[PDB]
Amino acid sequence: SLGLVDLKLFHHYCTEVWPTIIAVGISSPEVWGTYLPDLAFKYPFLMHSMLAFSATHLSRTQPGLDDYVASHRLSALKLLREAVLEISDDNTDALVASSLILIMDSLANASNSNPTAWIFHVKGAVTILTAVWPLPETSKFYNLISVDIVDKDTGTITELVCCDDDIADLYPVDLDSPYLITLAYLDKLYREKNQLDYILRVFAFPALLDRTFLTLLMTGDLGAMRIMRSYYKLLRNYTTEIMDRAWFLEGVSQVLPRDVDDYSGGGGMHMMLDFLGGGL
Amino acid sequence: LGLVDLKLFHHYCTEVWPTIIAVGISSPEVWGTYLPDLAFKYPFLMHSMLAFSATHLSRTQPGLDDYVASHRLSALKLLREAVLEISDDNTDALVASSLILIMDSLANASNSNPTAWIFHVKGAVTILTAVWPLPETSKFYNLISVLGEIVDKDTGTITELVCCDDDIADLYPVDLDSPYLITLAYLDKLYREKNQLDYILRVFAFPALLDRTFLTLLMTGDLGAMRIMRSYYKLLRNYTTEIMDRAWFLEGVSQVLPRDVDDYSGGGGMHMMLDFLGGGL
Ligand SMILES: CC(C)[C@@H](C)/C=C/[C@@H](C)[C@H]1CC[C@H]2C3=CC=C4C[C@@H](O)CC[C@]4(C)[C@H]3CC[C@]12C
Ligand SMILES: CC(C)[C@@H](C)/C=C/[C@@H](C)[C@H]1CC[C@H]2C3=CC=C4C[C@@H](O)CC[C@]4(C)[C@H]3CC[C@]12C
Repeated sequence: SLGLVDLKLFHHYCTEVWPTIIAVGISSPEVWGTYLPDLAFKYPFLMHSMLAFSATHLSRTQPGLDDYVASHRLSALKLLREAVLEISDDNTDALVASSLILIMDSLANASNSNPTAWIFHVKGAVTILTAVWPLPETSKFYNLISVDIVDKDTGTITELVCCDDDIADLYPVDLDSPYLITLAYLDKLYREKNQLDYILRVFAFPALLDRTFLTLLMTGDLGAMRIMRSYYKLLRNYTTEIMDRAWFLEGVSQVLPRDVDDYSGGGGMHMMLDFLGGGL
Repeated sequence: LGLVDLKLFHHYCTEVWPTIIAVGISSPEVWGTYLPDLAFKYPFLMHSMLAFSATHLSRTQPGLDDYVASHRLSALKLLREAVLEISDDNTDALVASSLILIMDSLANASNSNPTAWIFHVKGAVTILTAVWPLPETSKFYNLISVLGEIVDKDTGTITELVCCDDDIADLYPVDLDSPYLITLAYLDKLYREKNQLDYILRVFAFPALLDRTFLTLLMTGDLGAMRIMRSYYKLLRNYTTEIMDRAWFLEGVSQVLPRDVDDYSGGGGMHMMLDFLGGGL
């Protein structure tokens, strides 16, 4: 059930929006400019994500679209949360796709805005992504990850270039460690900053933690939490440095504090819970 | 409108207008940027465009017969309502849904179609007639239009032409006092531009850009004017069959345009003329 302004919003995407996605350092003009729009006709959930996104961008020059943005994001979150209950295999790329769009769009819509609303939308997208990962290798979206150096001359990580002084206490780490996988993931992603789709790898990281680590993290374990603070230093610094490059990362410095203790919704432990957790 | 309407606007932008350019038309800026943008300001242009692209998608996807017909009449209705209040701001909107509706009508006239495609074309033509002359500032100005060189410089008369020479010998010498001079020069110049870009659109606009003197003269059934239009008809018909092989929406137009106008499925040649020319005042 749509109007004339939706045709325009979709024209605004195929026309102007997705070139800006490519421009910040994403790959595949074919997925973003061809595959997505086609999938959108099949999955209302991705369609509502795409329209909300392009109306957020249009809000930049055309006035009067604040309710489109708001209303479309909501439908997208709703349809997206309902869609996760029944995951098929033909709707998997469409979910991944709308998840990433909802992330870009929520970071763009973080005016300050509590930040509970933007955080809540991102949460949904993290739960959808967590849900569908791992992706078949058949997925055109199976380059939002990385392959997987750590451990040397004693068979236990002794040094990581990713942060080195941020997890020292943990050093050294056994191959048995539950922290191993994440640390390798995180370090390997870090030595990948000068490459295409880095922004999307950085984006997907919280959803691609192994369940062991994650279930461990939600108990508030200190090692894991220290580990994630390293991811956070990477995310925040990568984001605030490219604000001029990406229109939708603008003002992200104002919504992501330096010290997680300064989280506006509570404490660091609260800032983890607002971002992680699906809905069983 | 709904989701199909969106997929359709999307279809236009991805596959319909590149085929318009491909036939021998210039300015991709008008057909893929200017029009879509105007389509948002003017619902009559919008319906024209969704009907066109659904006609083009109809060739493969089935079930849009309803879509094609619904958007085509609605465009006519608003287009026809829109000629009563022309402005300089909606004039290119009007020109462009005229040519769209013209192409969409040629694509929808069948192996043996009736008078519906023609009805629409008549509407397109009468809009066109009402907005011409376009201001030179219009983007469509060079796209749909275009003297002494037709005259023989040693006799002072139109001793001979290309294109219609055998067809209208009886008319010769044509003096500059004649009311057939502007049309004959226009037709000769139209022939003197075939390999050039936008020829199809010049050929298309010709009936709407006759001067009123000639036209009012033609609607009285005057034999001279009329023989002349038969020359335009030989040119329109002759071009469409060769480029029917190179353009999807001119397919089967020979089945609907007879070599003898006397074989008009609706009447005599004077009826074929009346069903294409004429307006609402
Ligand atoms: C914006 C998109 C990319 C989504 C996916 C990322 C959100 C970030 C801000 C979220 C994802 C995981 C969250 C996260 C996980 C774990 C902890 C450990 C805790 O002791 C302090 C908060 C902290 C560190 C939080 C901070 C906020 C994080 C880093
Ligand atoms: C298809 C689009 C391009 C529209 C504009 C053109 C329609 C054509 C087929 C119409 C336009 C003018 C019509 C036309 C005008 C005048 C006469 C004179 C008459 O004694 C015989 C019919 C005849 C020759 C008709 C035949 C059909 C014509 C040539």
